[PDB]
Amino acid sequence: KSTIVDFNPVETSFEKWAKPGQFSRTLAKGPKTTTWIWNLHADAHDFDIQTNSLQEVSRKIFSAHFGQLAVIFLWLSGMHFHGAYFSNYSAWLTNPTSTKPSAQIVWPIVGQEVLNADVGGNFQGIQITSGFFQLWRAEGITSEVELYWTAVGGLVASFLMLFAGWFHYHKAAPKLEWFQNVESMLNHHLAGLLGLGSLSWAGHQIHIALPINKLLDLGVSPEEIPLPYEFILNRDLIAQLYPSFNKGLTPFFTLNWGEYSDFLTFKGGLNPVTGGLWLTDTAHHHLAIAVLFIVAGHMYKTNWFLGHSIKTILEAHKGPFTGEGHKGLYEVLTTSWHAQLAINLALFGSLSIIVAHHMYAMPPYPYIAIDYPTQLSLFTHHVWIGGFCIVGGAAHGAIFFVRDYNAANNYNNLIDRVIRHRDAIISHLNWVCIFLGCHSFGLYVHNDTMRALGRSQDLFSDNAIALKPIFAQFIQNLHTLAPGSTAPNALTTVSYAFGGDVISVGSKIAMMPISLGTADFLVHHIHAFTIHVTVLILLKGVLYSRNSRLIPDKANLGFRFPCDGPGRGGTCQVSAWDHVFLGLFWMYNSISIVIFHFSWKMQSDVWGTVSPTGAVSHITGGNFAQSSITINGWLRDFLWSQAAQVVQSYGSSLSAYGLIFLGAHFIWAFSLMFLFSGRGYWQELIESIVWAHNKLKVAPSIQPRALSITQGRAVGVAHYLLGGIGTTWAFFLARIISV
Amino acid sequence: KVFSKSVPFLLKPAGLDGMVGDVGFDPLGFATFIDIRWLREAELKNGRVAMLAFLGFIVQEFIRLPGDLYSEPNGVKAFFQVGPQPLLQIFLFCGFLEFNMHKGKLTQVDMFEDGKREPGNFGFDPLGFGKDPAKRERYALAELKNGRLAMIAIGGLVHHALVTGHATF
Amino acid sequence: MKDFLKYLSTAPVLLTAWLTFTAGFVIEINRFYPDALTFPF
Amino acid sequence: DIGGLNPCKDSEVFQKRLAKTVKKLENRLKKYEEGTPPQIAIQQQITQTKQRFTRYADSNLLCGNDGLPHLITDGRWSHGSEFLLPSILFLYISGWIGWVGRKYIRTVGQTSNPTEKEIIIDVPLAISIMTSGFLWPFAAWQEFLSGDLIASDETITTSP
Amino acid sequence: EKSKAVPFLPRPAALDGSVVGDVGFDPVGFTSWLPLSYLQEAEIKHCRIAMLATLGWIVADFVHLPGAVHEVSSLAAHDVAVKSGALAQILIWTSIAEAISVIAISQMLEGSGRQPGDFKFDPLNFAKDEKSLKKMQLSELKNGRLAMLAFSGIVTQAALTGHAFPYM
Amino acid sequence: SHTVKIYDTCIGCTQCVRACPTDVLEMVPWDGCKAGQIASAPRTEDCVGCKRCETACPTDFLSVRVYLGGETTRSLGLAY
Ligand code: CLA
Ligand code: CLA
Ligand code: CLA
Ligand code: CLA
Ligand SMILES: CC(/C=C/C=C(C)/C=C/[C@@]12O[C@]1(C)C[C@@H](O)CC2(C)C)=C\C=C\C=C(C)\C=C\C=C(C)\C=C\[C@@]12O[C@]1(C)C[C@@H](O)CC2(C)C
Ligand SMILES: CC(/C=C/C=C(C)/C=C/[C@@]12O[C@]1(C)C[C@@H](O)CC2(C)C)=C\C=C\C=C(C)\C=C\C=C(C)\C=C\[C@@]12O[C@]1(C)C[C@@H](O)CC2(C)C
Ligand SMILES: CC1=C(C/C=C(\C)CCC[C@H](C)CCC[C@H](C)CCCC(C)C)C(=O)c2ccccc2C1=O
Ligand code: SF4
Repeated sequence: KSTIVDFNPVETSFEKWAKPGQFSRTLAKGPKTTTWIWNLHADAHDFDIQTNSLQEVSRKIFSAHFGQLAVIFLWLSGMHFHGAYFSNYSAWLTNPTSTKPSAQIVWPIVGQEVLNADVGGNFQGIQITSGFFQLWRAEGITSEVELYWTAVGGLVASFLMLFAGWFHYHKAAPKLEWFQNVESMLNHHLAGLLGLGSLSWAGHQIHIALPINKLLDLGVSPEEIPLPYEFILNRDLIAQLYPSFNKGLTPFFTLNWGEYSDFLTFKGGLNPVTGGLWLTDTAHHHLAIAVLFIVAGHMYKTNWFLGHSIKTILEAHKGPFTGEGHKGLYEVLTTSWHAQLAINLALFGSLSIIVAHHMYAMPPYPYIAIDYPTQLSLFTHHVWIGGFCIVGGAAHGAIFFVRDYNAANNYNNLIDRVIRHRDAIISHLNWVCIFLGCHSFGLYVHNDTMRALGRSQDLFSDNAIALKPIFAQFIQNLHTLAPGSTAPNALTTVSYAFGGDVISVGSKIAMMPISLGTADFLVHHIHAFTIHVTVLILLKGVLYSRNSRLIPDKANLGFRFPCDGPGRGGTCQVSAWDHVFLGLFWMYNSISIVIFHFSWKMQSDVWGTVSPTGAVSHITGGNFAQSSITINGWLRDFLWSQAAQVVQSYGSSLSAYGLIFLGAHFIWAFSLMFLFSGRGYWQELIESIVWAHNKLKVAPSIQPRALSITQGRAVGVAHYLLGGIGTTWAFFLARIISV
Repeated sequence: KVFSKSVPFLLKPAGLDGMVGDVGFDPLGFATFIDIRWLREAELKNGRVAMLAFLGFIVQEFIRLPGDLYSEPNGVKAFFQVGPQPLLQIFLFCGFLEFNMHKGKLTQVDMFEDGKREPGNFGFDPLGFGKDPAKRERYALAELKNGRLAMIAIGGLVHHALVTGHATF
Repeated sequence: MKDFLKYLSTAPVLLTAWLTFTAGFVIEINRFYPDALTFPF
Repeated sequence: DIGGLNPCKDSEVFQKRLAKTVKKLENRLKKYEEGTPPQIAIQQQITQTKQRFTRYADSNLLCGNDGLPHLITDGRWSHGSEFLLPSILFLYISGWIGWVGRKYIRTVGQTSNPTEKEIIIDVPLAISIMTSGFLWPFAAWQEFLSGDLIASDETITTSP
Repeated sequence: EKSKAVPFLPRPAALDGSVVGDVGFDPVGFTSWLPLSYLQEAEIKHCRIAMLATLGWIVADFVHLPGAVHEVSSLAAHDVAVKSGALAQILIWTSIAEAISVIAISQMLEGSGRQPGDFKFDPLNFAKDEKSLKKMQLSELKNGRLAMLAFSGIVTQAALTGHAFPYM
Repeated sequence: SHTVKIYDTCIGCTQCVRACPTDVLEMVPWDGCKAGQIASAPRTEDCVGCKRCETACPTDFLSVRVYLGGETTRSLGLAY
């Protein structure tokens, strides 16, 4: 009878497994039409409509989190197992600059063995662009046995998380008060999870990754490198590489932290041997992060007369312009899972995009900057994940507004005041979007039409009307001057992208000053415009989710509904879901432009080879500066030019990329059937098909119905995203692996 | 609880009661989700085919027919040397037999739909063995046991020919 | 094991098992007799 | 011969294709070492390529001017193994599938809960029906004769 | 209260007295969330398997079957037997026995009355009444636990030091 | 303004009237059904055409039918 958990709440039985739709009150009666099948999967994780108790929803969410973490652990275990058994990691360790990472071999069936490429190191397989080899090398993993043991540990951890989810749904489910301890949860997630994870990783780096990687960079082969445990039992194997361990932990406890400058450095730049960040800098960074997060975890009052109450902090932040201020926000975020999901997903996607930027900007792994496929894939993948997560955060903000928003509890607070002037916000955001689009894109079109008319001096180019990004160049200058002036204890700039020397590893450029000209001005304003339009769609969905001048009772129709009818001139897509659908489209557009800008700019003005005398030759040859300013330039010198490797991949080991290119084109075009058409035509065609089936006595008892309007839109957008992202995926991968 | 006589640590399977080979052997409960009459018909036919095929092995390796085609002591290699023409005639003759012996109703859903069909009872008894009902049950049990033994032995002989290649001897 | 067998009798599990078996015997036919453009006979 | 094509056994471009593929595979084989699994895999690729080309040559296959086997599907039994025999095989298999599906639909359509037995299949009855589809050509031309294959006027029709 | 084995720990609350080899040893409470019959069946299966395994390991390091394939130590016999297909036959027949076991354990858990580990295999008697059966069940459990620990030690020592039957 | 017609298949279940967002339909006495009531459309000038009325109709092919016609600031749902 614990005060935090309920014991044996749900019986572990297979009876409900044999009753599909048991969770829903409407679906429990059984299918009558094929719409029931689709409704079954669309409501599976909508725990809000399955129970009327916040406690039950919270417990379901907790167990679902455990299942998700078990799935993630299984995926990581699979990655490590493939590295251990079906990879050339050992060969890549001895030749990182000449062996391509491969960790998946393809069975010899139907002639598909051509996919096993010549990745080097007496190996055949698919080249890997996830950068696991570089990460494992940065971890100090020098043998495939360690990868096998990490895979075994991942399997054990996945089983543990599965057992935890089962235990906390069926044997000991926490109570609502336990879930609502946001102060305790924040304290623990900030100190324990974040800070202690940073501290543990700093310890691992210092004791395992720092010596092993230093020996690897010195040229010591992985076979004669001591086993990682020997660096702990023997204080002399690590004190030779870093002659500060001879003093032990006495400098730490005597506040003489200057003695540890051997392995806790602040250098900046990149390791000249590997092209990645100095691992001493990384260990010092993780140590500082650990201390900062542990300190930050002692902020909120949990169980003693010590710390802050988030309710008292929010309620004190009022103002003349904001009425009641943040009063009621604590109740909103402690009684609505959707609001927490909105905030967490938005910040999580933004964090993913920031991670993507800082990855290539400052390569943190050895021999990852010179693996161009890995860098391109990591950036594009993380930016895509960030965009999807941001759209999801907007969607769940809209869901909270529709479902969990209480008008009485939010009288004259920030949420109320935002809804009260939603018109002004949306109208000014509309004006900003029109201004930004007009300018950015019409400058592009003006360049295109001036070039087409033979007026080269009328373009918005560097040798013409020039739009120099002076503000960004000022920041670039400030960073390259930071070491010794504003960061006096730095030896080198944080990233060579801001300026400095060309860093090359094995005649391949790792990082180099990224010059910003009029071409970068236009593409940056294109980014701003696309982001603003996506924000416009999502914010219009969130703010007008409850009511509008069209439908004053839109909240009574729910978050997900197709329309209110053909009246009022037509009330299609007025939902808030139909705004997360359009916003998904615009996020695809924005992220596609972002990754295109990254790919072309890097290939044209960063990546390449360096001659022995210091001459820099890039992959494309600097065509970004003069040919990325017109739409015809993007079509020809980027799309047409770099699509050559994809279309000429047939018969080679990259033929799978051409096949996926074609299939993604097919899927993207397939989406337009659902996006352009309507439900009535398909229902009436199914009518004649059903007539034929009845004529042959083969009409199913479950009456076949065309997909609902909302499901038709969902299928269309899912296929559109899959096709477009897969086309860009195949194009990028084939292009950057070939060259 | 009764518990099976064959598998003594398992409960007695259902649906086998009035049969001529009941020793309570059905751990997987195949008689619960498959018609017992169809199962006995299939067991009897498989057994009879296996008995004929085992006798065919032993005779083929010994006697054989005159001709270049019929000159392989190994049954597995004889299946290939004989060619498709003699085998397809056997296939068509067996099909004709199947059609005429079951009188049209050949499938799992069609056979035993009207009942009045003892499993495995084609009425084939020209030599008259089986007029006395006292020995009829013993003959049925002997046929079942010989059929099962011949299924095991037919598999054994076929796989011996595959792993060695010469003959059975 | 009365409701577990009923769960295995659901449409998704049965379709997954049948399609896995189908792809399996197709792939194995194409392994043992590869590159079959015409009928073997 | 038929349509101006020539047998692949006498098509020079066919042998040129075989030689070029084998040469590419051998050049790939040259860059690996000893009896290592990559060399074994490439050698198996070469052997399979040679076997496939030899089988296509000795298969009554007509090759065009590009040295690729062309299919003669006008209906002649001479090239009957290209389309006609696979056509019969597919017709048998697909008729089997359709027949067992229709039989299952009509069988569980006369029970108390027909819709339940469509998401939760009656595996015993399903297995019973599925193995009975080998007689689908005979069953179809025994149910059409009895009028049990086609509905007449209980089928629904739209307003016009 | 105050289980017999660990006198300072409470009784596991699922093992009162009515099981052979029940000294109340369950400190981590495995019986609190798993069926007792299931755990008993697993323990008895482990006991029998490890008894056979210990005897086989010790004997095969002394006596070898005729043939060159059977001329390896028990430590290296796994990779040789799997290649020759010797372990494939054992796998096939063990899988058959274990499918019948799936049926048996399911029936035992859903009623029936079959005691855990009771396959009724008893050609000789060796157990005529309840008392003899209980004593022999206790002997089987104790010998099986001892053999499980013994096989564990044998394998660990042989892997550590590639020695013959004395694995010291 | 749109046109709304009521047909004698009306069962007087009132679901159309309580679904109209602009108070177009009302229940009036009748003798053609058990409930003794039939829907009426006396305020079609306020009809917006959202067709919520016939989404709540349980009769087989509807008893209230909305025919979209000429547009008005009331029928277009214009707050401006
Ligand atoms: C220092 C203590 C601590 C630590 C380390 C964590 C760590 C975590 N919590 Mg958590 N939590 C804590 C205290 C702590 N919590 C307290 C005091 C409360 C009550 C207010 C909660 C309430 C809470 C909820 C409601 C949820 C989490 C979730 C999570 C996970 C976030 C997912 C993630 O980042 O993946 C990082 C993953 C890893 C690093 C993998 C290794 C982590 C393992 C599992 C250690 C977990 C520590 C655990 C608390 C120890 C208890 C053991 C048990 C025998 C008592 C993460 C594993 C979320 C989640 O995913 O649910 C499962 C979630 O929904 N926590
Ligand atoms: C942490 C992440 C997270 C979480 C927990 C949720 C959770 C939820 N969301 Mg949500 N969402 C997210 C991210 C997340 N979402 C993101 C990133 C987006 C932007 C795309 C959305 C957009 C969104 C909408 C628009 C809606 C939800 C809804 C819901 C609720 C019901 C979900 C459900 O039943 O789906 C069950 C799961 C499915 C139906 C799976 C569908 C399969 C997907 C679409 C295809 C995946 C393809 C995959 C990549 C493989 C393709 C490869 C190909 C080759 C085969 C639930 C509370 C719905 C709701 O009513 O909320 C109350 C709703 O209307 N969400
Ligand atoms: C190439 C196709 C295309 C184009 C041009 C646009 C253009 C636009 N969309 Mg978009 N959209 C598209 C495809 C496209 N969309 C698709 C496929 C979808 C489906 C998901 C959407 C969904 C969508 C939504 C949901 C929203 C937009 C919005 C916008 C507008 C953003 C404001 C802006 O930049 O206006 C400026 C106009 C342009 C940049 C177009 C070119 C104008 C030129 C360059 C300058 C002026 C030329 C001059 C006047 C010509 C005069 C001569 C002539 C008379 C002969 C803009 C009109 C948002 C909106 O309403 O605006 C705020 C919005 O909310 N779109
Ligand atoms: C866990 C049980 C087990 C397992 C997995 C093995 C496995 C192995 N033994 Mg072994 N063995 C066992 C028990 C076991 N033994 C016992 C109990 C004895 C004592 C009689 C022996 C005596 C023995 C000898 C003398 C030799 C092996 C050898 C070998 C290796 C290859 C040949 C072979 O399978 O043995 C063949 C096994 C036998 C000839 C005797 C087995 C007698 C069985 C175990 C007792 C009856 C149990 C019953 C049949 C259970 C029915 C199972 C049920 C599912 C139907 C192989 C690694 C050979 C080798 O290569 O040595 C390195 C070898 O020369 N074993
Ligand atoms: C004998 C047998 C079963 C016999 C049972 C008999 C007779 C008794 C039956 C009856 O009493 C019952 C039960 C009940 C009665 O009402 C009926 C009768 C009839 C009275 C099964 C054999 C079963 C035999 C089996 C399973 C053999 C498997 C062999 C394998 C797998 C060999 C593999 C290899 O050869 C390869 C493939 C390649 C090599 O290089 C490597 C290896 C590994 C050696
Ligand atoms: C495995 C097997 C039987 C296994 C039996 C087992 C395990 C029995 C175990 C038990 O009994 C015991 C031990 C004790 C009992 O108390 C309990 C049980 C449990 C009941 C039979 C295989 C039986 C296998 C059989 C019958 C295979 C026959 C194959 C034929 C005819 C092949 C013909 C071809 O191969 C050629 C010739 C040329 C090819 O190219 C074309 C074709 C046509 C494919
Ligand atoms: C075609 C179409 C239908 C009909 C589509 C239906 C009935 C979907 C049928 C799906 C089948 C029955 C199952 C899926 C079969 C696929 C082969 C499985 C997917 C492939 C896997 C690899 C995922 C609509 O209902 C519809 C509604 C609104 C707007 C546009 C449309 C629309 O375009
Ligand atoms: S059906 Fe399509 S068009 Fe007709 S109302 Fe609903 S959404 Fe608007």
